[PDB]
Amino acid sequence: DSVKEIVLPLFYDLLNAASILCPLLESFITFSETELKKITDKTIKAFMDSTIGNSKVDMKYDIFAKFIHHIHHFEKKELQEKFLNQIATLKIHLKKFLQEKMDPNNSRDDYKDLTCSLYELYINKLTILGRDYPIEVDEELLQLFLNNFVSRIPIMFQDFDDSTAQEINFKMLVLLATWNLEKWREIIEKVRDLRSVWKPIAAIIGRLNTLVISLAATNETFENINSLFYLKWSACTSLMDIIVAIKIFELKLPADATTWRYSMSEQFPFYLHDNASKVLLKIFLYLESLFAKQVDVQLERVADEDANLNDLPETGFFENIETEFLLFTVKLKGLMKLNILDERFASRVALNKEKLGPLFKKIV
Amino acid sequence: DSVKEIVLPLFYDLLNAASILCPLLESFITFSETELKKITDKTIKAFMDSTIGNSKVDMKYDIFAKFIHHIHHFEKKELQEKFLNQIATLKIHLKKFLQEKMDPNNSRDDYKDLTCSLYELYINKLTILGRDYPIEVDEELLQLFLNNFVSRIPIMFQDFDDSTAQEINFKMLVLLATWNLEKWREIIEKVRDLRSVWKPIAAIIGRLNTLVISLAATNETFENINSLFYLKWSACTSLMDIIVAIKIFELKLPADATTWRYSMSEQFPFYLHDNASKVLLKIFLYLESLFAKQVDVQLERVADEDANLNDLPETGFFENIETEFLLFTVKLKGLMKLNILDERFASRVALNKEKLGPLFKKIV
Repeated sequence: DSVKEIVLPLFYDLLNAASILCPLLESFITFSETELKKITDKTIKAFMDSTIGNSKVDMKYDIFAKFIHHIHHFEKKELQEKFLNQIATLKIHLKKFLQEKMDPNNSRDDYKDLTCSLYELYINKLTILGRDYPIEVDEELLQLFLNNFVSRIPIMFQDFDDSTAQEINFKMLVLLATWNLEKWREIIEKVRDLRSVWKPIAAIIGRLNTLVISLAATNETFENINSLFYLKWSACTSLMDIIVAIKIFELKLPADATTWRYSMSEQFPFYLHDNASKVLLKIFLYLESLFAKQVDVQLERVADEDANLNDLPETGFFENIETEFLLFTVKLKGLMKLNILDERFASRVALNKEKLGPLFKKIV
Repeated sequence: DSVKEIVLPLFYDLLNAASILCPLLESFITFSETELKKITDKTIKAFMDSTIGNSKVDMKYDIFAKFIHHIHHFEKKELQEKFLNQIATLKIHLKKFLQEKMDPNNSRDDYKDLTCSLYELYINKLTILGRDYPIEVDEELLQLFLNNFVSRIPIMFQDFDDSTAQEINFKMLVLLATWNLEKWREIIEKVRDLRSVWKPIAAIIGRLNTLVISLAATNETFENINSLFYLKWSACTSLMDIIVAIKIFELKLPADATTWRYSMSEQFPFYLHDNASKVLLKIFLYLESLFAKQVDVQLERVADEDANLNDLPETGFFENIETEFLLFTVKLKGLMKLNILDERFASRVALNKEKLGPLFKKIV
């Protein structure tokens, strides 16, 4: 029921936010299928016309996310087609932006403003759409994103402030990989029976491994430390999510897909590089310490842990530290159970299991 | 996709609330269509075992609300039947509750604890279910609720604390009335072309007018004033929502539906009693003055207006006053456009329209 499930919730979201989307709210405040087409068109136009920040900072992100989600569930052919049109447009514009504005030959130095535009105009919008709609990107575009942006974060990073770092995340890469696995699942389930099937996913995992490793080699300062740990965590989390996905995809392959299973070990010599694994543990340790400070618990530590960790600075980047610490632990448990992590890593995770509450204890 | 739309969101919601719902999260912390009916059974069990408070105070309310919503949208016949059984069961136990514990013949005096049980065990859960599932109640149950609880709030009111007041709402009544209109609308629509079809809707509107009037006659104290205005606001908003729903049903009748148009004029003498309309205006006035304090403007008033409005205590009942004020006004504009409110009321609503920021001005 479009009025109960789409139009009214939008109207209430807008009303609550106002106390770009003014002409939308303005429109509702007059009047008294052809109708729905016109509200949806106006809303889609605001979405495409706006800059959308990180949800922690911009109420527009969740307003559009909920609306697009409800539209999707309404399952009306003409509306699905409109959103697929928008995803196509966003990718055309993103490709141009990366080629021109983030060209490594460019002398322009303004990494903080470029990174902001990248996310506010393109990456946040496609990340919202890709929750419900399939998103796919050609090799050219994926390569531009990985080379012109992702690989360059650690040199751009000296220019960032905290709110720019906060915008950066890699959920779009996770989404791209999970939709790609999903396309293959169908082909493999109902093909049954190859050189570069894995190329885009292997490119993404390859790049996240290297980014994690380079961020760890960046010098920590009082000024950059919170944002640097946020970026590490962000890249570690997305990398974990992609590994788990691929691994699970693999477990859901039929016994007679033996060519498929071979091509994966052929094309993924590792999922997690050992040096990236070191940074995973460091981030587990960071969140452990933040969580412990929060609950006034004194942690045990193996001899050689960063003494940074004993009085970390306070951080605006993690608002629910418990959820995040727990969420990160649960993902590390995934990897343990798939044998991606070394037993030494398993031991350290469990070291403080008596001290951090009964939920953490159960997880381990 | 059940795991993507139902199971994972439930797991994350639990996880995030954990930082009687332990045994659910615990199941998730262990393992890796038959499984879905099973999770639905375990979650229904927890839902039925729990006491569910007001959403601002109890995280279980939104947790179960979202799970139930996702289950309904999945539209599997066997899952729908589980929730219809739960609705039938709640109704039976609510009828028993009202007969036994809230019988006016009863010597028990503990109305605050009884009203809490009423909402925590029965009313909150049927309200959650009624968002997606048709809730309908027979005459006996409706009369028990209206006689044994609703019409008695003004005398129970002296025993209440703030957290008990905050728990009372009349949403289930609005939902009862709107499901009833949906049912007529469908029949009118599919069949085409009445002596007591309006009886339950009329009973509800009947009772909400009397309650609003009775609450207005209740003596205010420094102690009870926040909770009193809250109950009055709560009854007024439920009443306005029902009136608007009925009016919209009327307006949507086919012009050859003469027997239908006649039955509404004839079984609805009035929608809003004059004495109840006085209370609507007092509540607009209350919300207007809370908003004005918030923004530090001095309001213009009518010559005889209650100066008390100038010196209102702060309230925890409305922690987004601006939105609440704007929402109440939107509903008033609706009743104005249906010709339920008179020019005096309309003039007063507009009095301070130059002073309360651009959105109120635009609405007015």
